Amino acid sequence: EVKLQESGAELVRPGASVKLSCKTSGYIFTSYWIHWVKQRAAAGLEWIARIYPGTGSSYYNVKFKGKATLTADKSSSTAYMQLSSLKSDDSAVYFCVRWGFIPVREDYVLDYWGQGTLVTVSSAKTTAPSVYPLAPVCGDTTGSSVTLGCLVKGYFPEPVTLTWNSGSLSSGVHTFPAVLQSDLYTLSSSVTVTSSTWPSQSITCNVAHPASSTKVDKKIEP
Amino acid sequence: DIVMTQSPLTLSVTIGQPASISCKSSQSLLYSNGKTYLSWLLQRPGQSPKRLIYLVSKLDSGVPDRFTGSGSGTDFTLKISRVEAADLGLYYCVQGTHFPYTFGGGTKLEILRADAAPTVSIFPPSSEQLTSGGASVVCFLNNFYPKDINVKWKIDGSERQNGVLNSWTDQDSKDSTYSMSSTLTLTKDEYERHNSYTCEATHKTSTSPIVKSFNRNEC
Ligand SMILES: O=C(O)CNC(=O)CCCP(=O)(O)OCc1ccc([N+](=O)[O-])cc1
Repeated sequence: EVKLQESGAELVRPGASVKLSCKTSGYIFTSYWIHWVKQRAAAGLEWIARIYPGTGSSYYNVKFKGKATLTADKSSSTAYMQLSSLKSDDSAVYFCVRWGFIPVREDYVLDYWGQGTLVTVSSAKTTAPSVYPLAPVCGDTTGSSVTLGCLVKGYFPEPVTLTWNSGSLSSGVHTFPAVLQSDLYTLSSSVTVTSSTWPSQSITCNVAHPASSTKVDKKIEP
Repeated sequence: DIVMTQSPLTLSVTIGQPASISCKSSQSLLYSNGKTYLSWLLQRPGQSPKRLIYLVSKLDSGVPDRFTGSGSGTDFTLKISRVEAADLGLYYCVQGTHFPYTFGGGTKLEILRADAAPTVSIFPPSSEQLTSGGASVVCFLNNFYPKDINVKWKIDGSERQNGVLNSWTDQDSKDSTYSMSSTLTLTKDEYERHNSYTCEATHKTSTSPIVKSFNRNEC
């Protein structure tokens, strides 16, 4: 079963270098080209380069010549992309792709994509978030159903993981995309349950921020 | 490099109806071996892209045949015979006839559903936050459609514009609505200096705006 497992999100300083990995499984590694694609939050996709692990033969988009360097480790079946001279505009999500085009055949096999590695190039320092419970005072819905919330603010870098009751509460929840303001992020989430569920039972907001080794649980009390 | 132009930039289609996207290249994509390397990708919200079509009209496996592609030279089209809620997302055409490979700009397909008014909720600051000398007033505006909405904050009747942090989700595939969060942050002492807080939403579903509000008094 083809799987392309990419490395974790990275916080990198400007001018520095990053080595992104793409561990593959489920097919003969040396037999297919691996491509690297960039996606910057602007619905834009850009082709960087490709490598044939069987020979180490690589092709680069001139825009990235110098910036990117592909390597492949035949023993561990892992392809790599090194990015250098980083600057803020290099912050994006980079994908490794087993595209599927077979040159000799000039035909196609199914494409498999890695999950993507989000790279944040900044000199901002890592900061743990403050988690606040949001219980209704007026805005609530009140009768029939009630909506609670969780505010996660002042953290860096992304991402943060937020769940309700460890994820057992999944319907009726909306987690809003983090917004960066002055080198710090803010994220919120709401959960709507019936009036009979809460306060009767416990509803907790679980927040994790691995960048800072933070894991907090906030119970929403009346 | 070959520029790939897609149109429309965005389209709203109702479920059950047909749709079509266009992609234009700055140069012919006809290769000397008689093949035209033009593919179509779909990237659903919070997912990696995934090809649907290769060589202008060949469909990948696991793909329902509601999707068909056609065109030649510089003109290409993706056609969906019948749109489903799952079609939501960004569509891209890419060319591999010319090096380096270049992608189109993208076309967002959004599902057009019946108008739905927001359910608005308001929350005062948490004791925990106030204890840190800060105060965030939060307003959630959930499950609405269309996406255009306008919210205003008012402290004791007057409009506050500074200190607002808004965030919208993308269209939910399950119900085709959007949700939005609006947080107004103040200092603890400025917060305690006022009485009523209000969140007002102006949206096409009504001529009179939805207003959620709370008075801070004591107790
Ligand atoms: O290389 C050349 O100059 C001539 N062209 C070719 O040999 C064929 C390229 C075919 P194709 O696989 O379609 O390449 C385009 C292409 C490749 C990778 C990709 N991707 O998203 O990973 C997107 C698009």
